[PDB]
Amino acid sequence: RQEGVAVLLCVVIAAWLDVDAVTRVLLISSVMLVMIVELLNSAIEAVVDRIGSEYHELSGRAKDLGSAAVLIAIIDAVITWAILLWSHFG
Amino acid sequence: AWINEAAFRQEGVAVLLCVVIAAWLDVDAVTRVLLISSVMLVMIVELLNSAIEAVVDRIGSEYHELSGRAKDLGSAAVLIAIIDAVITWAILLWSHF
Amino acid sequence: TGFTRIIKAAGYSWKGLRAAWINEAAFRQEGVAVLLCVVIAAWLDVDAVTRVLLISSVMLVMIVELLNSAIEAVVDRIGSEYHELSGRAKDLGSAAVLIAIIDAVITWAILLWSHFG
Ligand SMILES: CCCCCCCC/C=C\CCCCCC(=O)OC[C@@H](O)CO
Ligand SMILES: CCCCCCCC/C=C\CCCCCC(=O)OC[C@@H](O)CO
Ligand SMILES: CCCCCCCC/C=C\CCCCCC(=O)OC[C@@H](O)CO
Ligand SMILES: CCCCCCCC/C=C\CCCCCC(=O)OC[C@H](O)CO
Ligand SMILES: CCCCCCCC/C=C\CCCCCC(=O)OC[C@H](O)CO
Ligand SMILES: CCCCCCCC/C=C\CCCCCC(=O)OC[C@H](O)CO
Ligand SMILES: CCCCCCCC/C=C\CCCCCC(=O)OC[C@H](O)CO
Ligand SMILES: CCCCCCCC/C=C\CCCCCC(=O)OC[C@H](O)CO
Ligand SMILES: CCCCCCCC/C=C\CCCCCC(=O)OC[C@H](O)CO
Repeated sequence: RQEGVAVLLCVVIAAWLDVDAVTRVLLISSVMLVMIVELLNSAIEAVVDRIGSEYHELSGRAKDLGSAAVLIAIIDAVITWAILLWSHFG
Repeated sequence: AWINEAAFRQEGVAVLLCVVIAAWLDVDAVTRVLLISSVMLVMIVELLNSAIEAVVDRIGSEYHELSGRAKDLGSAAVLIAIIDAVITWAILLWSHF
Repeated sequence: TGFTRIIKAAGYSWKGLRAAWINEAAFRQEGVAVLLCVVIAAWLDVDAVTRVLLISSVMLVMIVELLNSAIEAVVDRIGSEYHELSGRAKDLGSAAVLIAIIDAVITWAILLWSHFG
């Protein structure tokens, strides 16, 4: 899974950077949050597919809501990394 | 296709306004990240809760105890996320202002 | 109209917490651990950002625990028979819960170390 590669890289970079414990916790948690939301989104998708492969308005609605959740989580991670790194290198 | 709903617009706008306020506050970087992520988590959780509700409704209109339980548990998640946001903002802005 | 939704959702929420509490010792013990951590964090001599990280990390455990149990309830609602996708939904949801918990433990270990070590 190439999401776990993305994670280890983030952990390494956060480890590699010379920041204090708080910053490192925020950098890493924001990435872990994306992982948690992706997994929950995938669980919901699995349930939707369990019900039927045929299209339905509410199946689409479920999947789109789940995907927006993942998107908000990724945006939060980008913002977190941008803010902490700008401040670290200020 | 869901952004055109009174409930999501109201929740979305509150979160958006909080992110905007946080972007303008004179706080340090760690504080700013915490103010922003705590409200974004409210939105994430609310979206996952609506996702689950949609799957429940997909199954049908016949009531089942577990259908009610799924929706209740999703709402409780949102509630905890909201409390966490209030606690985060209160602790950080008491400290600062 | 925006006030009736709050009262309504609040009621669903309480029923969610109540059902989870009544139905499983493990949930009750988790809730005890969470409440303990929040109380402890609230009384520790640490800066405000550390205090928020200690509290929000255990709250996230509770948030993911509840979303996952919501997913379990839907799966069980559909049927009790074995189905690959049913198993997969629960596997993914449980993985998410475990990540939240491990992150909480590590967050607490790091911050309590840095503050004491
Ligand atoms: C600041 C902390 C906020 C909360 C943090 C998360 C805590 C979540 C855990 C538990 C909430 C209470 C659950 C209801 C209690 C309950 O059902 O009692 C049994 C009776 O119902 C029996 O009739
Ligand atoms: C329903 C479950 C509730 C769980 C939480 C119950 C609240 C009590 C929890 C823990 C108490 C143990 C530690 C006490 C030590 C103490 O007196 O320290 C005071 C000083 O540190 C103040 O500076
Ligand atoms: C919801 C009910 C609240 C009831 C609250 C009852 C009082 C609880 C107070 C403190 C909990 C113990 C942990 C903090 C103790 C402390 O300062 O430790 C500093 C270090 O030397 C050791 O970690
Ligand atoms: C949807 C639109 C998003 C567009 C994004 C891509 C474009 C950004 C390109 C270059 C950066 C220019 C230099 C700006 C540096 C910058 O942002 O600095 C922060 C402060 O310096 C912190 O204090
Ligand atoms: C001088 C300092 C001024 C400080 C101004 C503070 C304004 C924000 C207040 C509380 C915390 C954020 C709100 C947390 C709850 C939240 O975002 O709820 C969304 C919807 O209500 C439900 O989706
Ligand atoms: C949720 C809706 C709330 C609606 C009412 C909101 C009222 C305005 C409050 C705060 C704005 C920020 C004010 C402080 C700006 C601030 O800290 O500025 C310092 C430096 O000048 C920055 O460089
Ligand atoms: C979606 C792409 C996001 C791309 C990034 C947008 C982030 C915007 C947030 C806040 C503005 C604050 C800008 C300053 C950030 C920063 O690190 O400031 C040092 C301390 O915040 C105060 O000393
Ligand atoms: C539906 C929402 C329910 C949620 C209810 C929340 C009530 C307020 C909680 C905590 C703030 C008290 C903060 C006062 C003491 C204080 O200054 O704490 C900050 C410090 O800066 C930390 O170090
Ligand atoms: C249902 C919601 C229940 C909410 C439960 C959790 C509430 C945590 C609040 C405060 C902890 C901090 C206590 C005060 C810390 C403190 O002294 O901060 C100021 C100093 O002056 C800074 O130097």
